[PDB]
Amino acid sequence: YSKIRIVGKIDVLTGLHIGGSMIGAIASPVVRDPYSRLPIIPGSSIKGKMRSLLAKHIGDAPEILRLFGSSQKGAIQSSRLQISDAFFSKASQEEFDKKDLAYTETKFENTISRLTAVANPRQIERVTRGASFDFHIIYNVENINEVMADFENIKTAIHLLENDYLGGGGTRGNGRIRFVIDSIDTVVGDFDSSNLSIK
Amino acid sequence: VVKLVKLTFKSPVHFGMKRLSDSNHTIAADTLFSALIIEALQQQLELSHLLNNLVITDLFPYNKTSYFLPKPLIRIEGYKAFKKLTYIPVENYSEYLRGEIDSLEASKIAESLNLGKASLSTKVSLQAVDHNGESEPYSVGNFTFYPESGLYFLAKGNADTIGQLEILMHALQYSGIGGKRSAGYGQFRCTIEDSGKFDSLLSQTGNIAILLSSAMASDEELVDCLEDARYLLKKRTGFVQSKTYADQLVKKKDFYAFSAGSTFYQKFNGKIFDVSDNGRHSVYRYAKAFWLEGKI
Amino acid sequence: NKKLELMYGSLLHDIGKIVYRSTHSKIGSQFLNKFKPFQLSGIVDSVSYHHAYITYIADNIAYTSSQYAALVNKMTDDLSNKLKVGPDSFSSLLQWTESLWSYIPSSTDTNQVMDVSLYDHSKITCAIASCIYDYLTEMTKQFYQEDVFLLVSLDMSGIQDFIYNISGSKALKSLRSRSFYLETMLESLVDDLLSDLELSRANLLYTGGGHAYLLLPNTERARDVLASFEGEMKEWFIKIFKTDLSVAIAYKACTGEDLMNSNGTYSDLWQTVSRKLSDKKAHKYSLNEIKLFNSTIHAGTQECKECLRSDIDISEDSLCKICEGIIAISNDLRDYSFFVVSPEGKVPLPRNRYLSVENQDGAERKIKMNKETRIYSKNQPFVGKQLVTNLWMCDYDFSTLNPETKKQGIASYVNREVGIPRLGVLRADIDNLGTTFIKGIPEQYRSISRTATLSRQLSMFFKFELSNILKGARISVIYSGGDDLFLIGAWDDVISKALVLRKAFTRFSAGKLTFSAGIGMYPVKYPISKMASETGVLEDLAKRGEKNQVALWNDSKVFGWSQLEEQILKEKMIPLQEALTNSQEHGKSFLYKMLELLRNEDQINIARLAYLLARSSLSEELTQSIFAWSQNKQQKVELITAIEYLVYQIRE
Ligand SMILES: Nc1ncnc2c1ncn2[C@@H]1O[C@H](COP(=O)(O)NP(=O)(O)OP(=O)(O)O)[C@@H](O)[C@H]1O
Ligand SMILES: Nc1ncnc2c1ncn2[C@@H]1O[C@H](COP(=O)(O)NP(=O)(O)OP(=O)(O)O)[C@@H](O)[C@H]1O
Ligand SMILES: [Mg+2]
Ligand SMILES: [Mg+2]
Repeated sequence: YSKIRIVGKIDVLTGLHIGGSMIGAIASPVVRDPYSRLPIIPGSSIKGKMRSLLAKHIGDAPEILRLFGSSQKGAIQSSRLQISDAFFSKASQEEFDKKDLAYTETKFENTISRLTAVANPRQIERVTRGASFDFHIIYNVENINEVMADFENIKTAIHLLENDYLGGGGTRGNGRIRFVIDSIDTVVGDFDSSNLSIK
Repeated sequence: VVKLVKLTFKSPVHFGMKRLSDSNHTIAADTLFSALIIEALQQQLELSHLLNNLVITDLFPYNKTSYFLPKPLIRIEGYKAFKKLTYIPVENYSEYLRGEIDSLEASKIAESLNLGKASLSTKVSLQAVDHNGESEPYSVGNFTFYPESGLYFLAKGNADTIGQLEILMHALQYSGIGGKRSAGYGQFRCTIEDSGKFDSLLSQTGNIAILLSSAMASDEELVDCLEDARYLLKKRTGFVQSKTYADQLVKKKDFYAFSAGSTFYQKFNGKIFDVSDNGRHSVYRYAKAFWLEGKI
Repeated sequence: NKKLELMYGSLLHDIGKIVYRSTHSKIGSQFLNKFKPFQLSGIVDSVSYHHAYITYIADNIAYTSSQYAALVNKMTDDLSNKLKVGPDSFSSLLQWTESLWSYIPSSTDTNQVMDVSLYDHSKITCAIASCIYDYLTEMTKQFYQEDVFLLVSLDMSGIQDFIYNISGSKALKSLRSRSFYLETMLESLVDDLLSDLELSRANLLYTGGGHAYLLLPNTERARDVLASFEGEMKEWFIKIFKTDLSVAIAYKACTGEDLMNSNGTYSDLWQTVSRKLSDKKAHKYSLNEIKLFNSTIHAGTQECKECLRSDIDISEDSLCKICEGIIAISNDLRDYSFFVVSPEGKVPLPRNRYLSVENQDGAERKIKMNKETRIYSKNQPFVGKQLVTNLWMCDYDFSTLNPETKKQGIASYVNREVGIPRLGVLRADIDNLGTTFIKGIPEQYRSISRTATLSRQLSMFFKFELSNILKGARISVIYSGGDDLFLIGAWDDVISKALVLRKAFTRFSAGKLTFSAGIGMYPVKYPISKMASETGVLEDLAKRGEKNQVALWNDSKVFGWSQLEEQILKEKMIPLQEALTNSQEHGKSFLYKMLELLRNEDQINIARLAYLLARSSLSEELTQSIFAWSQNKQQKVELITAIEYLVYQIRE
């Protein structure tokens, strides 16, 4: 058995509202670390977006189920991609502590109704552009024969995700991200993953 | 040889006890042992050492200052403060056994636990919007440990078993522990080292024995170990997590085991209970006993 | 029927005082002789000698004239018409005594405090007489020194977990019927124990939330009955709820002097009983039961969503029999009045019986179908009905006042023409009530009648009086349970009725009791389980402080009752409202600007506020008061809360 660790950064190109109170306050606060209060990216959001993109490109498919797990009758497969939560990076913490920059921002938005032409204010918290999240992925090499293919699939997903959005109102210009794959280092087993690249 | 294994958690953990919306801050010894069995099966190792000779405790909190232990269930000579109290630091353990801890000290100990903060993250499922219908929102309860805190446990066994446990824990660092370990939770880093304070504490003979792991004895040991002893029967259940058990996920046979901290005047060596029912492989449940002796 | 006559005499031994207020023993004698059924030897002998032997020893161990005359006339009418002598008719008599003599003092025109009511003293005397008679059937100062009594306390384990084993699919119904079914099951346990011991409800000292205290004779037959009842109920609770619910029952044998607070052993006796109960709750199981637990055979394919159990047969819609019965009886418990413990019904109950809520016609039909069918009347002081015991319940729902509103449920509370459409949830309880029971009364004034009076008054206020308290407000009491209160309704009405509840609770018990509450705001579509959990954490934070607090909304708004009623909603909210409605130029945007200024922690904002107040066209007095409030920290958060409340009330 082998497990391949993919570390890197998730550079935010447009304010990411990964979602997840009082009047006149942020109606939809992003998720935060409970103690540090730093905004984070739930690994479930990454896993869901990548699974959706890979499924749309591929098209229940065996590749999607073998990568992202399946509980279906008969075909019980352990998910190979364990995508941990992406936490705020220390470097972005320092870059935002300088220039007294808030870690997040509160975009004010509205919605002109098609009937009365009235607007509805909406204070969406978004992680401010230029914020980097230290994402973390583990790949489970259940079978040595289909590693490369799955990595190709992963690359496709990541490519799609860099042209699509992450969680939030992405079609309205939220959460565009760029993966900076710092390394792909095998942590469990003797499998060699130097020739595999996510991007 | 007893090895202290401290886990520092990089990401919030689920650690469910009966559902998904809750988040216990620890797991029993049976959960950790099942995780070790799953790991030893994935790593193609041999399960003989985990089954025949390995005694582990529950996961217990530990702060920057003190290592915590379960509060022993002993008679008290106010009462609500002691009832709310759950964990006692190692330094204040022998004092608690002798009853020198008053209600104010017990309350201060209960407030001194800085293990972490429990939160509830609401998630969604979009697997129905693509075909037809709506999104299904659910919620996962997580528990984020404070930066200097962690969850520790103790392992006892042969040198070979200790090495195999080190390998399995190294794999578990990235496999994850607790529920939702594939959706971002449960990632941790483990450190295995010789324990000095714990070695002195466990090499202590007392009039009573305290369980440090969720355990239960067979018929022959239970007929003698139930003499005027205080305990807490916890209901250990759950579905089976495997690929080679059944076409659809199948629940285990319900189990009931003494909770950690239960006090027994007679020490019993537990056994691993097979809770499988109509499956291709026996689903083990760890119920061996890790005893710490004390005076009251 | 010597025992029945003795208990009739013991309960009605001090009626002579009542007829005198309109030796009292003789007056009670002829007054009992005025009615043909009440002419048996035991009653008259007890009334005469209480000033038989047993009644005298039990009594030893235990305004305007127009009102007294009217009560005497009513008592005469009830005795002649509705009350008869005979087995199973005693419960009606005891209900009558509880309903009438509660306001009449037991002892009057005495320098000692008249804090013991006639009902309390008569009931205690009847209980002591029953115990003494039972011991003598088993076979003066030496009699007091003799051990003649058992104090029995039975407590329910895991009530809170059982209430909140709800999956959230039908959380409201589950919570309500689970609480009702738990308290009813406790009452059924008490009644079964009393019927086993051949004792009336007078021997049951009192029941709180999942806790019951009652005194019994020291007879070996009583001890064997207690052991058999403990074993049978433990087995039944294991069968129907494996470790989900339990009852632990412990007893301590005491002498006569212990009850009358002689030698100061009353508190020590109760502490010993509590310690024995704690030990029995710690052990809680036996070898055979553990082996039965660990000898499961089949895993079970499917499980109930709420109950989360597989061995019990599961319905098609994923609900076990017990859970399904709870959900089904949830609506009946509020729709009808009578509770029937019959051979067949809707929810399980010990001794192979079933609880079902029916009307009076259903109760009488189930009585006629088979005897040994218990009936409980809910919130009705009439005592003419037979085989009925009054079980208090706070079943107040504003939705049931209309059929369509009943169909809608709590979703009708958020139907508001004005104001923000949200739902308020209130979780309350009393601070240090156990301390009030143990050490609240001074050692000089300790007595069993005293504690019984306090517990009866507390239960009455929590269940019967709470319905009167919330009348006129859109509140659905999810459960008054024991001392804690879970309530859900409109946010405005929830908060207003919480304040009114605090004021009424201060008026009651002479303001020596305090209760902490938490109020939470959630949308209508919000899951009930999350509402309950979050309001519970709010109340936990409120009680974390010192004595009474109200953790309104966000944890940063931990207030006090006087502070919330006056410093927030009175001195600040009302001026803001009157300024808003009176002014023709300013509206909600001005309030939002003030709120934005106040929320900001930077000092310069205060100055900015001043500038706004300069061109606000507001009254000068209100301007200066707002400035003063914004300067001070506590008054700043008070004004923030007042502004938020006004904005919520003025939304839409
Ligand atoms: N039927 C009920 N429904 C809801 N709340 C109740 C009910 N009865 C009592 N309560 C109150 O709700 C709480 C739940 O009772 P619990 O039984 O959960 N507490 P406790 O008796 O101390 O547990 P054990 O040490 O016996 O195992 C009580 O403590 C009361 O505050
Ligand atoms: N309706 C009731 N009337 C009288 N006693 C009750 C009632 N319901 C419950 N009880 C009892 O009243 C006690 C209330 O206990 P609590 O759970 O409220 N804790 P308490 O001692 O009051 O201190 P705090 O932490 O709340 O400040 C219960 O433990 C029961 O013993
Ligand atoms: Mg309380
Ligand atoms: Mg309470």
